[PDB]
Amino acid sequence: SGFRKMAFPSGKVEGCMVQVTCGTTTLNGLWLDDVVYCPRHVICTSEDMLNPNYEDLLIRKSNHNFLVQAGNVQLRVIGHSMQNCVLKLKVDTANPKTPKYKFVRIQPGQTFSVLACYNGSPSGVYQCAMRPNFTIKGSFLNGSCGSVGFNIDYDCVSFCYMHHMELPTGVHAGTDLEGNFYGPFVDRQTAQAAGTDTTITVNVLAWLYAAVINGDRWFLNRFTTTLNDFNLVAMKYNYEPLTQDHVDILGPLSAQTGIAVLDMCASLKELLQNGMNGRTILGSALLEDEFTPFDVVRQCSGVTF
Amino acid sequence: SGFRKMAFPSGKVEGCMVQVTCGTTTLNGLWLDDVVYCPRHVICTSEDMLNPNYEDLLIRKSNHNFLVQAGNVQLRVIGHSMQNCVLKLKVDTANPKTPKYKFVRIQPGQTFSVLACYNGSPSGVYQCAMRPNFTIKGSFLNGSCGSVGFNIDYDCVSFCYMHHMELPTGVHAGTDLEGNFYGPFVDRQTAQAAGTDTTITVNVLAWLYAAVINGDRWFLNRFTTTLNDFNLVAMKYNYEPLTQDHVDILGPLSAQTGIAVLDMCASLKELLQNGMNGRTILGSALLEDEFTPFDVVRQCS
Ligand SMILES: O=C(Nc1cncc2ccccc12)C(F)(F)c1ccc(Cl)c(Cl)c1
Ligand SMILES: O=C(Nc1cncc2ccccc12)C(F)(F)c1ccc(Cl)c(Cl)c1
Repeated sequence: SGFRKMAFPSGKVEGCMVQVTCGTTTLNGLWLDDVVYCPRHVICTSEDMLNPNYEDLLIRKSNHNFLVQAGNVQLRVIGHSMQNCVLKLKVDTANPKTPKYKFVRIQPGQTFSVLACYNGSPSGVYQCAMRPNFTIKGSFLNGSCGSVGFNIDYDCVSFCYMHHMELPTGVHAGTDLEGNFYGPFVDRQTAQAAGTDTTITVNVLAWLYAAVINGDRWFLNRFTTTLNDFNLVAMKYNYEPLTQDHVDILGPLSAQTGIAVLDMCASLKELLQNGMNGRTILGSALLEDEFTPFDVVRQCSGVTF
Repeated sequence: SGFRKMAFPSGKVEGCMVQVTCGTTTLNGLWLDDVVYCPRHVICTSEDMLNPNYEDLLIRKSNHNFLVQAGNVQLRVIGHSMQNCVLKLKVDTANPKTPKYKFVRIQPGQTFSVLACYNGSPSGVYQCAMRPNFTIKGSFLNGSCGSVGFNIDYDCVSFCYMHHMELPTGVHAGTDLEGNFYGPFVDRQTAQAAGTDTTITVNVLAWLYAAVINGDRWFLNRFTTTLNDFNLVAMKYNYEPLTQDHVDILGPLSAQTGIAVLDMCASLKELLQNGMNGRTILGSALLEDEFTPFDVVRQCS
């Protein structure tokens, strides 16, 4: 019993975190094989950021300008190239702690663990979701750029996020490991704002199934709904549309609990129109949308890494 | 910016998790140097659990009865001893991944990270608090016994908890790494129930300071309170008494935000009286009590 916001064990990623210094800027890098990946904004000054020609800025840099540090050992940079908004620093030494890994780009609603780092040293791990507006509601201070988001699939680390910036509302924006930003963000000092966010419907349904598995049934009702009627109600409450793919992915939880997805949808509909009425679900007075259906199954079945 | 329930990176603890098998029971062990620590109930059957005599049960065991597995390598048990409710299995190999560590016993209200394991393999990491009733509201399934709680301040791992059991209400009980239970719990199938839980007041105050540091000020008010009047109110909502130690501990957060401790107490009294009125504090519609003053400072500065 119990349901917690649980992150993947961070050990495989800790052995990859390095410190990257270029000029006055120090941020984090991801050391995999003989390449250190980091945000390309490490090559920028406060003025450079206003209007940066990154090819022009990088052509002026030499390998010795990048100081890479893995623990108390300085790595030697033997090459540098840029791929989108990530800088790839070729180093002489392959990381002996390089795990089995993949670079994956996630979709909004998908969750991942963030290993927040400062000066190449991991300070904390937490669970996140890629919001429908492509921001993440992370916890980051100055120096956290280059901190990565990941999932574990068996013994394989799937790197899905690299931290680049904090938007004015305090939410976070970053790229996949190929340097492509999530969302309409740019690594330029310009007016940028997170779009109006929506609630990840399939994840709220997964979390309601997790509550039923844990013994919370007060919100259940005798009613069902059509997927079309549910989506009409979801549109009104700034909830993401629920697709047939979402209904299919919730199937195993529906079979285990005995509550069909459209039956759980009628529960969610009543919760949206009437609220919780002073009650809580899994110790929360709000509907939680940062547990995917796979996260609920993994936690309520105990998959290991 | 942002405030999340954040756990310590679990890497230093992952390299210590092993599988411990005794008879039909398989649980987790903590392999540090040449000793594997695990709950002593691994030697029991369901029949023994009602009134087990652990000294009697352990004297009948030999080293080859304990099967210790570290990854895909079987460790050789060369000794066994019991210290309170923890079994210490001496092994023939020192763990090369043993971090700098300490065994620390924590107080109610203290927080820690839990690395939940099954079959000696880590499955997840989450943040917990030792409740005032000495239970933890963990997330554990069968096979999670031996999973540990820890803090990693500096490069030293402070092991503070080892999971032993789940109480009937779904909450969890266990021991420090010296085998002493937190709370009035015993490792036996007798009628045991968690006492009525209370809210960790000092932690809610710390979290209200975290919200002020992050720009949330709607809950602040022009009032202050005496510590005695605050405790008389807080008690009626099942909140733990706030002591002078708690007030002193909140001093740095009070100095940083410019809000006196007893002034933040008056905001808490008002939130308890009114509720949030559809508002949230740090993305939460309830008052959070699982961030200590030390956690708030760590995360915000
Ligand atoms: O916002 C930034 N990073 C931070 C990351 N994460 C959290 C931060 C908290 C405080 C200060 C800064 C933070 C930044 F590095 F300064 C930055 C600024 C502008 C741009 Cl266009 C880019 Cl790409 C990057
Ligand atoms: O409660 C137990 N463990 C589990 C731990 N954590 C969660 C569990 C969930 C389901 C089943 C079991 C769980 C137990 F190991 F079976 C157990 C039972 C009685 C006693 Cl007195 C002792 Cl010391 C230990």
